Amino acid sequence: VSVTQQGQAAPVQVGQLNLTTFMNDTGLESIGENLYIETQSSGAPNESTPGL
Amino acid sequence: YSNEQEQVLGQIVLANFANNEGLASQGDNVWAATQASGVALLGTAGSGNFGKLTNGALEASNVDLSKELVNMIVAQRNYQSNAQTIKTQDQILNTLVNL
Amino acid sequence: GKLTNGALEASNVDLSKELVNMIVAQRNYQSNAQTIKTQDQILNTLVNL
Amino acid sequence: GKLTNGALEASNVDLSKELVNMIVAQRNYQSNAQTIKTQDQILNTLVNL
Amino acid sequence: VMLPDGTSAYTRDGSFQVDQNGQLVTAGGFQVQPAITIPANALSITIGRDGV
Amino acid sequence: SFSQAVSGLNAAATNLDVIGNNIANSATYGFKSGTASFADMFAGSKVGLGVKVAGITQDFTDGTTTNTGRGLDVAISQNGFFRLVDSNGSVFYSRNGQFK
Amino acid sequence: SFSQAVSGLNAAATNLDVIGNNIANSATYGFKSGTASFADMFAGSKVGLGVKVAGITQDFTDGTTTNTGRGLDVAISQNGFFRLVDSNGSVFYSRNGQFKLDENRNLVNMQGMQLTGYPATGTPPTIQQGANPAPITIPNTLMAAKSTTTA
Repeated sequence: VSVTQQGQAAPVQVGQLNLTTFMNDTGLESIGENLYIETQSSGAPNESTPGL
Repeated sequence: YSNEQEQVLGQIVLANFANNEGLASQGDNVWAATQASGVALLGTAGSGNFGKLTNGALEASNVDLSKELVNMIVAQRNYQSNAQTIKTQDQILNTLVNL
Repeated sequence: GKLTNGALEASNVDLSKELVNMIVAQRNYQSNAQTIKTQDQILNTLVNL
Repeated sequence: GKLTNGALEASNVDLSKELVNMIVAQRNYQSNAQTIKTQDQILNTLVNL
Repeated sequence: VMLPDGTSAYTRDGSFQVDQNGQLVTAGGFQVQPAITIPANALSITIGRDGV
Repeated sequence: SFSQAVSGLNAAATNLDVIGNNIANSATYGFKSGTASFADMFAGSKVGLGVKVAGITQDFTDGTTTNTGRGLDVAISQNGFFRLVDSNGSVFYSRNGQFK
Repeated sequence: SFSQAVSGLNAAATNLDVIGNNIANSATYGFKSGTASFADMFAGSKVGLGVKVAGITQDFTDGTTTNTGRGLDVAISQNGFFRLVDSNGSVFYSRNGQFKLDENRNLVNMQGMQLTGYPATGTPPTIQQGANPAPITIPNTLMAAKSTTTA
């Protein structure tokens, strides 16, 4: 994620948005407000950068 | 000056970007350097890859109306054809709902 | 600069350039009218459905 | 400002702006009417059931 | 076309540009596999009937 | 999205008005021709939002010093503006040579 | 099926908007026509997600030079841009060549941006290519009364 400021004519990175994948995304306990929590049926999440 | 002398106050500096089409238009007819455009790469107006100036002249709009009119016709036809798809989908869904 | 008595300067306006400028401006106006006509006709078929 | 004798002021109204504004207003009115028609149909379908 | 991950894809649309480093890329930042680089102070670019 | 069309229409109408003013003010001794100046606009995305007008520009080119006779008429062949004052005291600058 | 049709509709609308913007910015001097380019998008295989806009590109072909007279104007024959500076330190680059002089004797375009050029130094002043570009000033102060050195 890059941010452009008033001067310096060069974007400055403010961080990265890694995302986590699961072995079995079906077995995620679905709490409200569009949120999932991992359970025993879904493996431990593994994080990675997008596109890899 | 009236003393038959010439005084130089500097010279106009040009700029050749590494690649155009990466410059971001900023409202009025100016461009702002950014990524995909490189540094300004300033230089004199005489040599290098820079062009030769011509005093007392200006550039035209390099826009041809003949191309634009036919392009507008084609674009309008494409838009109408696209809207036909939405109309057909709406009719299909209405028929499915009514049963 | 110096002054010259008993003389008046002209209007520095030449009609030859003005006529062709009027013609090209008229053509530009017609083209923009066609553009707005298209922009209205495209919305008409969307609203009518 | 000083007065000018034997002269009158115009209406400072340009038809070019007025016609295009009228077209835009007509299209906006038609879109708003379409909204009312859609709401009426949405209510009729619900109530009929 | 050389994808960022490392593999190669194939395209049919020809609309090429130059990135900041001067190498010929496609619209989208992806660079051609042979890695053709356009030098600076280039008066004109010509492409023959063949690939040269 | 009528912004492009209406901006273009305004620019064309202004250009027509300038041309009409220039042609109408012909044969006027102390008159300088004018010309419109346009400029595109870009607010957000890369798609343009029309064209604005950047104010008219006069042309201070010298005319032709025609010899109409009499003595209460002076013409300027180079840079320079006559300075005049009104009844209320404000100062104006002009190039008209008709005096009495 | 509404997604694909809506995406196509938006792409056509963007194309029409670009066409209109090009057709309205005619008679502008430092203007380059722009065109839109589209690209499809497939999630996996056998599934189409419509179309998206892949950026708008401006054709930088030089326009027809016009003999408008005047003295404080200049047309660039080939690739090149004028470098201007903003009052806030920002640096812009332009192709239009309409120049004028403001109250403090600075070369400024029609929008209120100071033209930048190589500063002149020395007695008599010369042109140096190693100096940082600065706003150009042309004051009316009289030249210094230099004495005779050699003949």
